[PDB]
Amino acid sequence: IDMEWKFGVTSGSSELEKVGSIFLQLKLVVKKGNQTENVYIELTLPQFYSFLHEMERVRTSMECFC
Amino acid sequence: EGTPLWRLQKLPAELGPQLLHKIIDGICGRAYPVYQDYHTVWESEEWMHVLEDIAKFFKAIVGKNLPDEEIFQQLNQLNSLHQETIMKCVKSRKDEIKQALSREIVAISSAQLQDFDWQVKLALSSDKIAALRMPLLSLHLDVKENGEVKPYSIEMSREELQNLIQSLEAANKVVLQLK
Amino acid sequence: MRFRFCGDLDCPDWVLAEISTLAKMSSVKLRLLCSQVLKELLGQGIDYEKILKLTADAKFESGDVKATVAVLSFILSSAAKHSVDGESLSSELQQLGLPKEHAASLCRCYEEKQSPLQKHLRVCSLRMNRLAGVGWRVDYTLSSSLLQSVEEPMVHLRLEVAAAPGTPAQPVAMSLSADKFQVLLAELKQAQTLMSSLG
Amino acid sequence: KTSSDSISRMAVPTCLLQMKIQEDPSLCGDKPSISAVTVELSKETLDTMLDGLGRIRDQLSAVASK
Amino acid sequence: IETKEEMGDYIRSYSVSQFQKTYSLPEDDDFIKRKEKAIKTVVDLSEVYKPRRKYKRHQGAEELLDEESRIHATLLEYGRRY
Amino acid sequence: KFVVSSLQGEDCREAVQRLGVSANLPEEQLGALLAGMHTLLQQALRLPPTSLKPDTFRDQLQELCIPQDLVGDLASVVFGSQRPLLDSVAQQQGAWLPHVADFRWRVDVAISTSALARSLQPSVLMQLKLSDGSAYRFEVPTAKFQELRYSVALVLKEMADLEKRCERRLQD
Amino acid sequence: MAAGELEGGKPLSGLLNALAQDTFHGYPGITEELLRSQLYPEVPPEEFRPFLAKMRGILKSIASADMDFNQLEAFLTAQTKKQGGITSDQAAVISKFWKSHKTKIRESLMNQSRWNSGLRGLSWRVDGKSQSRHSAQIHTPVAIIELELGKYGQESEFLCLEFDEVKVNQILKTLSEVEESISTLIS
Amino acid sequence: MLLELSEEHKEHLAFLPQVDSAVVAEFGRIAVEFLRRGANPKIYEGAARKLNVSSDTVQHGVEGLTYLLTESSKLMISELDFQDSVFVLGFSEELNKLLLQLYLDNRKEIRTILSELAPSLPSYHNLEWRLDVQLASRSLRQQIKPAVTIKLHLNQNGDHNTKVLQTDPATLLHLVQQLEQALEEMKTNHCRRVVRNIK
Amino acid sequence: LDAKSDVTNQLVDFQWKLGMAVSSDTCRSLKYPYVAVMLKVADHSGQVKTKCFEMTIPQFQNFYRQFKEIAAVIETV
Amino acid sequence: MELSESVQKGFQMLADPRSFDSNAFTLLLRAAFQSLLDAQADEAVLDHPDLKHIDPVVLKHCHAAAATYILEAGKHRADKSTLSTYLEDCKFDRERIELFCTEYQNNKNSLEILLGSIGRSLPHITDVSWRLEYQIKTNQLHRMYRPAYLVTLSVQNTDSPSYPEISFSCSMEQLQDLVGKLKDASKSLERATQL
Amino acid sequence: LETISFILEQAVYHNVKPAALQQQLENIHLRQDKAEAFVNTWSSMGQETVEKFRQRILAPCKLETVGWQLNLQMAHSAQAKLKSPQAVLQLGVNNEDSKSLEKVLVEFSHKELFDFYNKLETIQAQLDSLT
Amino acid sequence: GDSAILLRAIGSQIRDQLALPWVPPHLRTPKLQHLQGSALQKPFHASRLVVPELSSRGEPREFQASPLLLPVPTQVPQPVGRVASLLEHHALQLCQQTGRDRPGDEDWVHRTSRLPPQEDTRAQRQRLQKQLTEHLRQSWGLLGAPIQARDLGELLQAWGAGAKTGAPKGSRFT
Repeated sequence: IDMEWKFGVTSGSSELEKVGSIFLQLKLVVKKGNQTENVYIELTLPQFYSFLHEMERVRTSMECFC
Repeated sequence: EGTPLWRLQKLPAELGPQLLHKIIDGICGRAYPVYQDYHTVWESEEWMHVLEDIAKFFKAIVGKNLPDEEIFQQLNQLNSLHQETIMKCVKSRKDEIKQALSREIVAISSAQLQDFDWQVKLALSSDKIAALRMPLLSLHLDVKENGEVKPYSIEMSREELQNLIQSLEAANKVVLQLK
Repeated sequence: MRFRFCGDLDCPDWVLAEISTLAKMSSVKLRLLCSQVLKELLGQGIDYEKILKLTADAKFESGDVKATVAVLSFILSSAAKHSVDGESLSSELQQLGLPKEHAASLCRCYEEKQSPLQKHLRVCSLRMNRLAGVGWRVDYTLSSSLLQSVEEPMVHLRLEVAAAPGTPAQPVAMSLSADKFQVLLAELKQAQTLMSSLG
Repeated sequence: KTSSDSISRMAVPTCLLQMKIQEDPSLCGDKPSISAVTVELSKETLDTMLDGLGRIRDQLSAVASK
Repeated sequence: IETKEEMGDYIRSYSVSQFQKTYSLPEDDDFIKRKEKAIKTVVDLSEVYKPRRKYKRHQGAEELLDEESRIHATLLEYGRRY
Repeated sequence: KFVVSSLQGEDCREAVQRLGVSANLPEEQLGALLAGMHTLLQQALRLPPTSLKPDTFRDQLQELCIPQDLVGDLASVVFGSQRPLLDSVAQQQGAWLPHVADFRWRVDVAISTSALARSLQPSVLMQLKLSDGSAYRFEVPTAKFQELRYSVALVLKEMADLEKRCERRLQD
Repeated sequence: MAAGELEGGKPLSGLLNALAQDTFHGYPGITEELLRSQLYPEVPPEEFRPFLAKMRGILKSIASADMDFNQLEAFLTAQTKKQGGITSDQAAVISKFWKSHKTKIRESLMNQSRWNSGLRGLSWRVDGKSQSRHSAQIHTPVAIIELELGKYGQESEFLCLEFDEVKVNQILKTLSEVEESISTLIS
Repeated sequence: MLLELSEEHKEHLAFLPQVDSAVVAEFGRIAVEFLRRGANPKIYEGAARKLNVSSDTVQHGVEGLTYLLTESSKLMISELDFQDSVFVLGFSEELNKLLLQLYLDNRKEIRTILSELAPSLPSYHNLEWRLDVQLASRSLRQQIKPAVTIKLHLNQNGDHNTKVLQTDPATLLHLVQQLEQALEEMKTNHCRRVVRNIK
Repeated sequence: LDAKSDVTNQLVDFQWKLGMAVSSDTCRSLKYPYVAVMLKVADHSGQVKTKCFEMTIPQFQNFYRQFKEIAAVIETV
Repeated sequence: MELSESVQKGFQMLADPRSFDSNAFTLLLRAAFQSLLDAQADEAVLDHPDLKHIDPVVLKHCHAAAATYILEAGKHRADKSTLSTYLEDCKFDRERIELFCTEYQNNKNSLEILLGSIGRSLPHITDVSWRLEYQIKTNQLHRMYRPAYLVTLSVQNTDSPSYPEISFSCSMEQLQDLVGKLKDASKSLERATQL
Repeated sequence: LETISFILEQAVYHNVKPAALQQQLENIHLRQDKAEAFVNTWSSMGQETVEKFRQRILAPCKLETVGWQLNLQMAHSAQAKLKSPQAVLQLGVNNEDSKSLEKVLVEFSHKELFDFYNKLETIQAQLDSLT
Repeated sequence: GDSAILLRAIGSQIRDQLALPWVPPHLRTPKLQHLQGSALQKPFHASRLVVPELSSRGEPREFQASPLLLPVPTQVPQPVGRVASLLEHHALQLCQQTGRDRPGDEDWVHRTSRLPPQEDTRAQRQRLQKQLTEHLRQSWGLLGAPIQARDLGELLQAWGAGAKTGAPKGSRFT
């Protein structure tokens, strides 16, 4: 039904003083039957790029018949 | 690939009855045969397959109550000796398999009763009064629901116990004539 | 030395302190205040407006009225705990400093309602569960995939348990074979036979 | 979706995205708690997903070139 | 009797606790509902006057290794009057 | 020795049973003896050696119904090299609520969001584990973090105040 | 006193319908019990409850087998030929009312007799697969069925399943065997 | 220790000095109302309608006065310290006296309100005990196994929680013996010194 | 561990029973037929659940007709 | 104390000297006792060549009957007179009856302990711990100075082999009320003992 | 109302100047009264909306309240004659997923609290690189 | 007697149990573990059991006399299982006995005099089974049915599938 995302940069952590690890967060509002559920995920840069390419492929394959 | 018992040929004629009867005992509720007794003759991943095949074949044969010949003909391509062992095993303890099958029919429900225990006590005194003398029956239940065993407890006095016995006897008056 | 209405033990300190507060009232108003608190114990209900109005004459504040009601309930329940009678309780209260008039006035109502109070205390004593009701259904199976022909019965049972007063009841459900049902009935009858010889 | 109970026939594209999730063992107890999910999408939701992700990608590229 | 006003009020509190165990004077019945609004009001008002770090320590005060001085310095960032 | 080994939490039932079997001792007497020794030692170890001198110790232990040769063992166990261990484990009995086991964090810098092209809002992610086995993970914005830090500093200051007052207000 | 029984009928039928709602239909929220007492002031000072017990007894008595109305009149007369018994016209009136709520009563009894999850609707779908991430060409079809299951008085659960040709055929065969077993057991 | 007020908070107290004490008393009553019956900004609309006075600054003044009262009762500081603190606000001596009196008359109620902000921990509410002896079971028919049943009630953040337990006479004796030691330390020299030198 | 064929569930076995309810506490002549079903199903984890429910004759014949229609539709294309 | 027909037939057969001698009877009785008692038993209970002359069917039927009789007697706490009378009604002699009574007496205590170890119970407490504190302040309250008591119960559930601990916080008045309640329970126990 | 809310969401997403609104909304056949009502309101409380969104959170758990209590422990079952301070912290974690609030009860000594304070100071030093 | 003697026995037991003081569980002999705890309490469970029968009708007797059929008490590993299963087996046997030959009262033994084996009872339960099977025979046509709609099923086979997709298609992201 609905989706949200947040794109940001890490600037530190408990065991590393300095790091610039990029990340992406997603929330998926999936209709689990009559109720509703939210699925929270985190992706890295290569995983996000592969996901985008796979979605492009799915869009290409989803408009073949009509 | 023929009858599901085709995997049984590897086992010699001597060690057949033990495996078969211990499998039937496992079906009825006792333990099942262990790997370290026939490991040389089969591999575990296929030992499970042959175990399940034997169990399900026996259950189907007993449930559908086949005649002698049709059971005989399905075992034509087995060992020259295993056939009579199988048929004698069916002839001996068919009733136990039928009882287990009938018990499993009651498994078609939300929950089933496994076993129970009751304890009787005499309540002497409490903070409210010191002349109580109240007999109390404690009933413990172990009811299996979904895939887990859930314990329950009920505390009853004489009146509740009498009413429960009355209702259960009313039900038993129907159960006894339904047979 | 000691007193009996406290179970053959020395009388507590708070009751001793607050009985004097009880003693600074009128006996007739006590005959209604003790009646109200006794009815509250009996389960009829309590009208705090009634007691506040009744003791409004003496301008007793929150602490004093609170202690008075607490003492009334505590002492009455303790006296009924050991089936103590009015004649002994009046003397014991006199030993506690309460004037004879107040002891007579209170025992006028205490002595004439002990039976309902004691039976209610017996009913409302400690307990963990109670079987509110029971329901059953009988099934007769005819055919199944596992077994072509069965022709045997089944019993369904439901038990409703009240874990506390003013609480929702959590039902219990189960499915039984005929054999388990019969053995359960026989064992219940045995327990009843053992459990009916204690009276 | 060729047919359904409430309609004898059609021919409509549909998507079934399945994913794998690994959660920290600490946050779930003593279990590894690796779950799989499935979401059934349509054309409009996929289009919105792709537009948003392409917008994010364009933002990233602009930042890179800036 | 003077020390009673400080710590000798035990018996009255004991009796009040005994009474309140099974009883609820009507004034206190709706007080339980009034409590939540009282706490919401006090937390919100404290939010209004929350002590906020609008002030800073001059950079370079990192030499201290103590459990008494650096905590004192830390509170200076919030400008709170002590 | 068995009673002492029990005070550190070790299970030593079987050795006690073997001793009872060997010495032909009814359980009713062995249990009473064990309970007496355990209670006596527990009450003895509550106090520090400064509040319980050996003199008063054996004077209270006064011979009536008492052997003379056992008080030496009692003193040796109480005042021996095992006392530090007993105090250390005894100190561990003074705990009610869980203690912090670990603390890990991660600070992010939100650049973009679905509801905002450029957010640019620093944020902190916090994870906490407790000795009870509980694990907690949550976000914590900046203002709330400042509130938490100020509260911690204030608690440190007040704890220092109490530490100072303890010596000054109880050595008069 | 002889109030209502031989005089007012409206309170009596109102009480019967209120009891039907309270004990069979599972709507005990607001009933006429609390309104008739202060709107009809004919409450007997002493004997007021026990006649409600006979109300309940007659209500449960007919609820056993639901016989033909020809045989209900005989039992109604036999039970009600005594003091305070119902009239012939009132006997006909109540006999009619059973027809007015017979099927609803039976359904509520069966509904208030369930012990396991019940089927509350079937919704299915049949699709044709095209391709996947790695596979580039597929045509094998599938079927999707979702089951509405739920025990009475509880939130419904949903179950989803997948199928192909062989499993659908097997399930059809099993259901056909079920039908055959149903057919052969009548005689 | 002393209310050395903040400058920004003081700026919100500038409305009252330009206001007569007649409405300052009403504002204090409004602060008490906000604590007890809760806050309703609609009262700002009512005040504007009945006085043609801006709602924003009235809200600022009432919240500032309430905050002053809360942090003044939160410490129980003496009256002289309060008089010293408010001497910096440039307030009339009559208004200062009114503020000090209003603060004085509503300290205990406020401190009763504030005590519900501390962390909520499980707390004892009531305890019930029943005595029973086991006589029979499904495996043994004649038995004697006495036990003590206990129902312990605890309150956590405003809810009622119940626990069902069991024990034997020796364990009950040990419990009483230990808990008696628990409340025997408060009568000792160490506890007395700690509780006396602090206050 | 990634396969497209299994997405949500796949039932591994199908068992049923036929019986009728004879009597009840609130009714001594209940006497209506019913048919029950037991499904044990496997998810992606490889486990096996057990879901059981009860039906009536009209519901069962509706079930059978719907599965028949599904078979026809899937066969045609 | 009721018994079934099959057990009656088994005990009828047990009396015949042709079927069993004294040695065979003693061995069967001891084998039944071992099967009932030992937790590491096997088919070896009947692998004693002295018994290898009678049909196993009767052997095992009588074995089951004897085990059932011992179980019933233990459950009903039967004594010498009841066993002797029933065995006499079974057409026994003064030798077999004496040996049966002696075998019952030899390991009666273990059988009494075994049947008393079946069943569940409510959680059983074992000990307590307490911490004494002196509350000072909270975030929104700055001067209280009130002692408070921390309590911790050690209980073990027969349902789950673990030692969960229950914790609650008490004040002095609550602690006094709790101690009074426990003392009342103790006095009730003493009253029961005196009677 | 949904269309107006969507327009406002777009405007705050792009953080547009009111001139952009005045120019663009009128292009889609909207009468001038609507455009003026939009632009005046956008000028009124626009930056408040973006600041509000800037503090928005996506994770299902947030820290909402902080409370603490200070106690002095003096004796217990296995020891006596103590003068040890202790501290308790309560954390208000809002489980936005369940629309409910839980609470975490933690306990500290002086050394543990000092270590916690040092960790928080390190986190603060991390946040100070973004000036 | 019992109403007082039972109280005296209870009092004696309580006194004896009070005599023993409390000891830490780590130093608890099994007797005290029984007294001052419940750590060694097992539950009640019954397992299905098979017993030899004094019926020599043939083939099954070969199994009954073989080592394959273990002795009845030793068919389960744990002794508690043994005792529980044996007790339930005896109780069920006696219950089946109650519905069989039983020297009962002046009226309950009346039917036992001339009762054929489960044959004379069949006449008056055949009536109940008649109602059961006639209720089953109904609803197979009473409502909903007939369901004969052999029009939606097989016609689809004749027509088949007419259209199909072409070549792989794609476009540029918007």
